[PDB]
Amino acid sequence: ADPQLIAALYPDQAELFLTMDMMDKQGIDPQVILDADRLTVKRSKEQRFEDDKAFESALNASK
Amino acid sequence: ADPQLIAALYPDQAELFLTMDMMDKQGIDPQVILDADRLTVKRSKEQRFEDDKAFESALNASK
Amino acid sequence: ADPQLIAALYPDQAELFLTMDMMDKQGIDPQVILDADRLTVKRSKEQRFEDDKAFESALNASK
Amino acid sequence: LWRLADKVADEAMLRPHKVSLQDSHAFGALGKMVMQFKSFTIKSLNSKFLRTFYDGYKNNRAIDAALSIITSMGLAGGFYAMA
Amino acid sequence: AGRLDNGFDVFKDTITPTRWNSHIWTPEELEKIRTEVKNPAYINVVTGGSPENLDDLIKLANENFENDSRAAEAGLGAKLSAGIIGAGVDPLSYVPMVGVTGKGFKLINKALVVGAESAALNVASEGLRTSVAGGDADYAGAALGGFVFGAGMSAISDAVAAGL
Repeated sequence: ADPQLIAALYPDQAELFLTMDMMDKQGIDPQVILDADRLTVKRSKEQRFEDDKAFESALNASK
Repeated sequence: ADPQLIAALYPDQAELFLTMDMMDKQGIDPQVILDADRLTVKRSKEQRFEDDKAFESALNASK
Repeated sequence: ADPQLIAALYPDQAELFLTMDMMDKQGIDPQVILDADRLTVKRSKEQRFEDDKAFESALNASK
Repeated sequence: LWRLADKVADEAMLRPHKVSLQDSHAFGALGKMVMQFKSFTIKSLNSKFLRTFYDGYKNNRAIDAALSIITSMGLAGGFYAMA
Repeated sequence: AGRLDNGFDVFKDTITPTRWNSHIWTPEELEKIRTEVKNPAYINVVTGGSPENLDDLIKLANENFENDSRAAEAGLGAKLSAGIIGAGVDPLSYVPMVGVTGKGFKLINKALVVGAESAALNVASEGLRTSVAGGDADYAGAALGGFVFGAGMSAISDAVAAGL
């Protein structure tokens, strides 16, 4: 009914809203999202520093 | 009968209470949880420290 | 007939008593204990110091 | 005089490893106060936390620091009260 | 079945002198400790079985010091860096925190942070104006010790009030 408002009111669930949007608005199978979640998202924290720096670098180089 | 008080009086079995909630409140099969618990039996000592540091970072990054 | 006295009189067999207690009073299959003993105990001595320190640390942090 | 008092203080009041009420009976106001401080120290050493701490890490230095701080402040307060 | 003992010795039962307590170093041992031990305070702790010789004591001390330095960033200083008393932390139910030195302890409680400029008003203010080396670290240690002590004493006061 209204995506932007729901996204704004519940920022913590941005990943959930992204997943729902991917499965319904885009055409991707729920199963592939499921096993992508269940599988390799393991590297944690020590690479979260590099992940943060990569996000800010991607913003800096975006043009 | 009363989940909050039982959890409060026995905080040590928080994992057990969560497992029971997963099986009965949610639809999660006991077998998948059981297999995951069986596979995640390598504490690795260093893995525990990295778990601590990642958890604290997730804690103070949550907002 | 009497677990505590038998445990006290033969301390060296504490592992055997633990295994028997697991396989009869607890519900764990003898086969899983057998093949756990076959495969798992490979690392030795050099990390036995680390294991000793881990045991004393777990006692210190027990609460 | 000073050596007499100091050696007697050591041997009679502080050297023994065991404190008692009859022990505090003999001395005066300052003697009673310091022997009750010795008793307080022994009580604290037998407290569950401090016993567990010593069994886990030994480290008598840390306990000495704590008890010395407590003893310094308490003796200051006691002298204040007497005066 | 009583049998009053009347034979308690505090240094026999409560505090037994270990090998590494009561052992005054020889000059060679002193030099070995000075050169080979990062933080000498870690010589004071003897966890588990007593090391046989000073080389093992030194190695164990260095391993413990490295572990504690590695642990400080997720340690109690960092954990308490947010709200010792806003969160109702009870230091009474705590392990002796032997390795903890104030280090990761910069207490910024989220909430209680209202308007919050990043630029200081003057060149004065800015940081703690102490001119001694190692400041902001020994100050942090004093602050963490004081926060632990005060929160625990508040908890003690509440418990004694309930008991009364």
